[PDB]
Amino acid sequence: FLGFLGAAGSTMGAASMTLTVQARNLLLTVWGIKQLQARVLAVERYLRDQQLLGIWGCSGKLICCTNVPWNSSWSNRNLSEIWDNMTWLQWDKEISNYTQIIYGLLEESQNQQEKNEQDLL
Amino acid sequence: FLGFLGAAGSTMGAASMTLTVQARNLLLTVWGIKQLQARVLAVERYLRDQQLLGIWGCSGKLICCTNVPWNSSWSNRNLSEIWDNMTWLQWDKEISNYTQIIYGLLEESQNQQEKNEQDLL
Amino acid sequence: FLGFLGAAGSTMGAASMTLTVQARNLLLTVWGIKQLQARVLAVERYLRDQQLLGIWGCSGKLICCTNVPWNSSWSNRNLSEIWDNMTWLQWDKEISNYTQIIYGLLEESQNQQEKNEQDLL
Amino acid sequence: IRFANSSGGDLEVTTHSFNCGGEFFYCNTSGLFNSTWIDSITLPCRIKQIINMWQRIGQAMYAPPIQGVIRCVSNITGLILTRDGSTTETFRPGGGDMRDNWRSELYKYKVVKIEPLGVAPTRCKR
Amino acid sequence: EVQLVETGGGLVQPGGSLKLSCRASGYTFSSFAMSWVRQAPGKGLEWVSLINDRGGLTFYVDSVKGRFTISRDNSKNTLSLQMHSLRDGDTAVYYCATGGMSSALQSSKYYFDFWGQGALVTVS
Amino acid sequence: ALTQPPSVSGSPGQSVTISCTGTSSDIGSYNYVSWYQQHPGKAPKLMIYDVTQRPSGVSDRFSGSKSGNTASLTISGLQADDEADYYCSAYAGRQTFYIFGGGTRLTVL
Amino acid sequence: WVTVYYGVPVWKDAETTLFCASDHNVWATHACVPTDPNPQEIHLENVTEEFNMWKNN
Amino acid sequence: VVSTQLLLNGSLAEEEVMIRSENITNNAKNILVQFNTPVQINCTRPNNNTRK
Ligand SMILES: *[C@@H]1O[C@H](CO)[C@@H](O[C@@H]2O[C@H](CO)[C@@H](O[C@@H]3O[C@H](CO)[C@@H](O)[C@H](O[C@H]4O[C@H](CO)[C@@H](O)[C@H](O)[C@@H]4O)[C@@H]3O)[C@H](O)[C@H]2NC(C)=O)[C@H](O)[C@H]1NC(C)=O
Ligand SMILES: *[C@@H]1O[C@H](CO)[C@@H](O[C@@H]2O[C@H](CO)[C@@H](O)[C@H](O)[C@H]2NC(C)=O)[C@H](O)[C@H]1NC(C)=O
Ligand SMILES: *[C@@H]1O[C@H](CO)[C@@H](O[C@@H]2O[C@H](CO)[C@@H](O)[C@H](O)[C@H]2NC(C)=O)[C@H](O)[C@H]1NC(C)=O
Ligand SMILES: *[C@@H]1O[C@H](CO)[C@@H](O)[C@H](O)[C@H]1NC(C)=O
Ligand SMILES: *[C@@H]1O[C@H](CO)[C@@H](O)[C@H](O)[C@H]1NC(C)=O
Ligand SMILES: *[C@@H]1O[C@H](CO)[C@@H](O)[C@H](O)[C@H]1NC(C)=O
Ligand SMILES: *[C@@H]1O[C@H](CO)[C@@H](O)[C@H](O)[C@H]1NC(C)=O
Ligand SMILES: *[C@@H]1O[C@H](CO)[C@@H](O)[C@H](O)[C@H]1NC(C)=O
Ligand SMILES: *[C@@H]1O[C@H](CO)[C@@H](O)[C@H](O)[C@H]1NC(C)=O
Ligand SMILES: *[C@@H]1O[C@H](CO)[C@@H](O)[C@H](O)[C@H]1NC(C)=O
Ligand SMILES: *[C@@H]1O[C@H](CO)[C@@H](O)[C@H](O)[C@H]1NC(C)=O
Ligand SMILES: *[C@@H]1O[C@H](CO)[C@@H](O)[C@H](O)[C@H]1NC(C)=O
Ligand SMILES: *[C@@H]1O[C@H](CO)[C@@H](O)[C@H](O)[C@H]1NC(C)=O
Ligand SMILES: *[C@@H]1O[C@H](CO)[C@@H](O)[C@H](O)[C@H]1NC(C)=O
Ligand SMILES: *[C@@H]1O[C@H](CO)[C@@H](O)[C@H](O)[C@H]1NC(C)=O
Ligand SMILES: *[C@@H]1O[C@H](CO)[C@@H](O)[C@H](O)[C@H]1NC(C)=O
Ligand SMILES: *[C@@H]1O[C@H](CO)[C@@H](O)[C@H](O)[C@H]1NC(C)=O
Ligand SMILES: *[C@@H]1O[C@H](CO)[C@@H](O)[C@H](O)[C@H]1NC(C)=O
Ligand SMILES: *[C@@H]1O[C@H](CO)[C@@H](O)[C@H](O)[C@H]1NC(C)=O
Ligand SMILES: *[C@@H]1O[C@H](CO)[C@@H](O)[C@H](O)[C@H]1NC(C)=O
Ligand SMILES: *[C@@H]1O[C@H](CO)[C@@H](O)[C@H](O)[C@H]1NC(C)=O
Ligand SMILES: *[C@@H]1O[C@H](CO)[C@@H](O)[C@H](O)[C@H]1NC(C)=O
Ligand SMILES: *[C@@H]1O[C@H](CO)[C@@H](O)[C@H](O)[C@H]1NC(C)=O
Ligand SMILES: *[C@@H]1O[C@H](CO)[C@@H](O)[C@H](O)[C@H]1NC(C)=O
Repeated sequence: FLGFLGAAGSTMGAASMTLTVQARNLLLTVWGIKQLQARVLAVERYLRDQQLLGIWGCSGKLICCTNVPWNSSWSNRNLSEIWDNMTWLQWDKEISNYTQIIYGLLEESQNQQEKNEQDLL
Repeated sequence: FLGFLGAAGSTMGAASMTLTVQARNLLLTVWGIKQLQARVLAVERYLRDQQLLGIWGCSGKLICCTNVPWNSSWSNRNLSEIWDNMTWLQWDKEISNYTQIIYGLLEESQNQQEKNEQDLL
Repeated sequence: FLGFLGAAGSTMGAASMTLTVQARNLLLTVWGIKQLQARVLAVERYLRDQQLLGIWGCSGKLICCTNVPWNSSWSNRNLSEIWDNMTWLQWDKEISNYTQIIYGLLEESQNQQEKNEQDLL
Repeated sequence: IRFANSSGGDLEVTTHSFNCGGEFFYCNTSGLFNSTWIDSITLPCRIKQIINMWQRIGQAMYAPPIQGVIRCVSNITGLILTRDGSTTETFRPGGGDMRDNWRSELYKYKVVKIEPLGVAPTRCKR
Repeated sequence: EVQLVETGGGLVQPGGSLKLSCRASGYTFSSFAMSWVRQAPGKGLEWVSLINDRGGLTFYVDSVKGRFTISRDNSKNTLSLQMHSLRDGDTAVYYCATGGMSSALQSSKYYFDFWGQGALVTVS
Repeated sequence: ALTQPPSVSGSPGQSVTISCTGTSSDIGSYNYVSWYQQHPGKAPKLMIYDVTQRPSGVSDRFSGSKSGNTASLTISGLQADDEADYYCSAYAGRQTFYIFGGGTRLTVL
Repeated sequence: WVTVYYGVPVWKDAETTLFCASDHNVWATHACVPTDPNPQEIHLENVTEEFNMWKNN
Repeated sequence: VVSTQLLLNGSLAEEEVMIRSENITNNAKNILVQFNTPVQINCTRPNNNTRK
């Protein structure tokens, strides 16, 4: 099919089947330095995302189902519109202002789950 | 609450609730090189710890319960003192000389568990 | 016992007990640049392998049992020869031409499994 | 406790050197360190254009002259003293090793390495 | 000296519901796991439910598993137990007790250290 | 659950023994067998916990042990104040957390 | 019994490279990291630490 | 700030003048004295120099 970002204009539920396509594309002394800075940055950006998924309990997954409830105040829409009509770019704009809240909640539910699982052992 | 290392003087069981606070803080050509060396080092140090947790079977976790028994010879104390009286800094000094032994044992119990789990499939 | 690559001439089933031995060994401005390029490369190579294991659903493991069937066309041998007679170097040469096929199949079975596990929740 | 002026050494040590307004001054501090125990005090100063920085030999610089009149106002925040010496002690201005001018600001800071892994007994089993 | 004081109604019809509660004092409430134990009018003791010190984990005896809810609020030093459906067979004195489990980083208990006096609940 | 329904008795100053019989995948394998003392009309008091240990405030007249799949509570210098029902309980693993035996009435003669 | 923790608030003395930051200079010109206008400082309760200004790298 | 003998434009001690030394009894060591108040010093080159 299409490669990197070929799914960009597809709906959210049509996309998200191509997650491996994008994931794999994230990987004279002055020129050497500029090239290294570009490469170090690519690595640090990659690792920040992996660290964050680890914190949320989603390590090793591309699709991670969590236990945080969705707030209707973040986006008051039914799954049918979000997944069958909207694209990911549109969605990202729609909930941009709630991203930090959501991330904070994901971190917190994982801390509680992780401790509960210790108490059960 | 307090941020990075704010829990340093707290007891071990009061601390260890802030593990995400510290985990997130681990992330002219001559100046460029010095800065890159500092950044490459931060990445390599981070990855060595992640590799080691992976080897021990603790990948993706901040709290990992293992199957290695505690030796009374490493520290002959009851959980009440270790977790409610001591700080992490004091503890680290107390068992510094056994760290390599413990790490070796963790590696070994994981190799055995990992093989047993293959035989069960 | 023997350290890094000491198992290289051992049979495949005699080896593969030493996986942690090899895994741990993967970790004037011009000299600084050459050294950094060597170090950045070691990191990028390491991460490409870790990303790939993540894609296949083998994150955090040294031995990962998957659900892809073995094709007799890749190597028509019985486990007794592969594991008790052959070395890993010989094996790698024997199936070199099928490596990309196998990798593609592993990626695909993981995508299907990962989605099925979402539908079950 | 007595104060005395500097001991012999080269100009960069025996005087109070500073760079202000773009020019390098070498001031005579004997009027400040001349007392037993404990208007204004005027210290004469010399000026140089050829400067040998730090304690290096081989790299000299020429300070361009600065047009116009130079006036500088600054805060003395501390001293570097050396003890000359059991019934009396004499203190003299010293220094010349620039590291001591930073040691005086960085004294409050320490750099530590974070070591995030650790183990402890808990009552649980995998 | 510590206290556990059970409160709540003592009489319901079968098919209804009842909320019991237990106020604690004299100790750090949040440091202990807590349970409810029944004393049938003519029998002995029966364990019914257990809640973790932080309220995260709840355990029930199978006989009430789909009917009773155990909850904890560490800011008010209270437990609560919400009974539903109710059968004549659930008549008992319900005791509030401190203990039952553990907190992982502390020595285990697996026993009950402090007891309240018990609320009497009758299902008619 | 656990068993010991009959009464137990003796005169002041005589020792008495209260048994508590369970099974292997219960009282046998888990060394968490507490004992409780209940005077009628009152909530029960903890007398013994784990196996042999007693809470502060409990006299040394109360001690105990276990063997095989049976536990026991021993009362030494029996007092009139010991006339209470005694119960044994045990941690019975996960899923089934606790079980109790019926109580035994201790009669002082 | 061994439980592994990661993110433990423990540190050791160390010597590393620090970088310069700042809000036609001889020193810090553009070759300097812009500063955080609201830098953080965290008081550490109950921490005693040994300092030695004469051995400070 | 680069200077000798007198330290200029540094920080001040919070309460009292402090004396710090590697070894206060070693005459071969320097003594650093930090004031808790600044002393104002006014320096000048009172000459209208021209430049060419
Ligand atoms: C201790 O701290 C004080 C406080 O900052 C410091 O004094 C300052 O020194 C600078 C430089 O000597 C002074 O700035 C000059 O002010 C005059 C006033 O008209 C200007 O004409 C000067 O401009 C020239 O230099 C500029 C440099 O970039 C050029 O861009 C410009 O075109 C001119 O060439 C210059 O601005 C400053 O005013 C004083 N501050 C006070 C309050 O007097 C003092 O030097 C410090 N002590 C030491 C030893 O460093
Ligand atoms: C620093 O200033 C003092 C004060 O003027 C100078 O001291 C004079 O030195 C000559 C040298 O023999 C003496 O005869 C004078 O009596 C000194 N004056 C006083 C008041 O004692 C001093 O020499 C200057 N230092 C330098 C290096 O020039
Ligand atoms: C000498 O020290 C004084 C005292 O700290 C400095 O004056 C202060 O400068 C700050 C700068 O924001 C002001 O907020 C204070 O109100 C000032 N204090 C007084 C009493 O005015 C003074 O600037 C320093 N001199 C030099 C040259 O740095
Ligand atoms: C573009 O929009 C049309 C509108 O119906 C849709 O059918 C088509 O599939 C969209 N393109 C992609 C890649 O989905
Ligand atoms: C939803 O957001 C509102 C504020 O926007 C908040 O009060 C509410 O508790 C949130 N609900 C959930 C389920 O988090
Ligand atoms: C809800 O779903 C219906 C179709 O089932 C759709 O027409 C409607 O626009 C949706 N509402 C929103 C705003 O998601
Ligand atoms: C949503 O998908 C349905 C599918 O038929 C389509 O008819 C509708 O116009 C779409 N709405 C938007 C806003 O794209
Ligand atoms: C996010 O902030 C911008 C700021 O202008 C605002 O326009 C936008 O509507 C906000 N989005 C939401 C979903 O509130
Ligand atoms: C510092 O020690 C005191 C001693 O009781 C303790 O109460 C306090 O909580 C400790 N500080 C922290 C951060 O725990
Ligand atoms: C404890 O350490 C001793 C030596 O220090 C060793 O002989 C013993 O086997 C160890 N016990 C366990 C449980 O590993
Ligand atoms: C054991 O725990 C008791 C309190 O339960 C404590 O007083 C004692 O010091 C502890 N022993 C050690 C050395 O941990
Ligand atoms: C341990 O914690 C208890 C809690 O009250 C305290 O009383 C005791 O002094 C502490 N011991 C140490 C060594 O800090
Ligand atoms: C660790 O080694 C040092 C070396 O001096 C020794 O002093 C210390 O007591 C040792 N620690 C333990 C726990 O044995
Ligand atoms: C080398 O081959 C011989 C042949 O039998 C075998 O016995 C020996 O174990 C092999 N070496 C290793 C390291 O396995
Ligand atoms: C095995 O490979 C052949 C072609 O080499 C292919 O047609 C067949 O479907 C493969 N079998 C499996 C189980 O993948
Ligand atoms: C199959 O196994 C037998 C021994 O069980 C062995 O002799 C034979 O060579 C094997 N065939 C192949 C090609 O793996
Ligand atoms: C395979 O292993 C058996 C074990 O005895 C040995 O006899 C045989 O010669 C080996 N074959 C090869 C090709 O190494
Ligand atoms: C792989 O390709 C090379 C190319 O020369 C060929 O010789 C070799 O036999 C191939 N291997 C297999 C297993 O087909
Ligand atoms: C120090 O003061 C004495 C006073 O006689 C003077 O001779 C000497 O040259 C002065 N030294 C300096 C460096 O000013
Ligand atoms: C030092 O003090 C004496 C005391 O009268 C004075 O005469 C002499 O001129 C002073 N020296 C300097 C350099 O001011
Ligand atoms: C500084 O304080 C320490 C505290 O132990 C003391 O030992 C040291 O001698 C003091 N420094 C001086 C110069 O006296
Ligand atoms: C400090 O200086 C005195 C001077 O004799 C010397 O004896 C002493 O050992 C020095 N202190 C240290 C710690 O070296
Ligand atoms: C220093 O004091 C003298 C006294 O006559 C005065 O003339 C001179 O201008 C002053 N210098 C400065 C820098 O103010
Ligand atoms: C220095 O000479 C310039 C020439 O224009 C004049 O403007 C300035 O005022 C003079 N400065 C003094 C202090 O005389």
